Amino acid sequence: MNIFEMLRIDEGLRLKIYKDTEGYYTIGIGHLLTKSPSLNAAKSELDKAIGRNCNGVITKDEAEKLFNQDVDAAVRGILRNAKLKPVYDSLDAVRRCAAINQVFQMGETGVAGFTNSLRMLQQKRWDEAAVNLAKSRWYNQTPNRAKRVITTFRTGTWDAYK
Ligand SMILES: N#CCNc1ccccc1
Repeated sequence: MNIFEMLRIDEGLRLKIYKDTEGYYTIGIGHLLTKSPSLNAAKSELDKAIGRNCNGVITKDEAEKLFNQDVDAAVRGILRNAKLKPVYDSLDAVRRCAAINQVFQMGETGVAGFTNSLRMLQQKRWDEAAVNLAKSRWYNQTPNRAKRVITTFRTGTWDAYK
């Protein structure tokens, strides 16, 4: 297991434009296209991202290319964030994957506001952090995925990803 395999499990792979859990146009391995309700706007974003006229469909290679860009950008963002970086750097590699996963799903701003969870994680108070992480819209809206990510934070193992 690694961050790519983990997010591939949590996000799936779809080659045609679909709506994510929040109802937003998305493609590939959880690549958000736009929050606009206009499918044409999503198609425009897709074509811009891939560099050709896709008419709403991409290849597996293209999906994987976006995925690599998205994972890379998620990490680089964490490292640029004054609140997230010290916590991320305090973690072991497995828990770092859980951090990347959450930012990939939620975006960096939302996570940066998890002030109490962040403090507990930096303190390595793992059970307490796990309890705090679940007191969230995140957990309530996507509980099965959040449970996997939280178990990863709690244990520093890949047990939740079989
Ligand atoms: N809070 C929380 C868990 N997620 C996270 C995300 C980025 C850095 C450190 C932790």
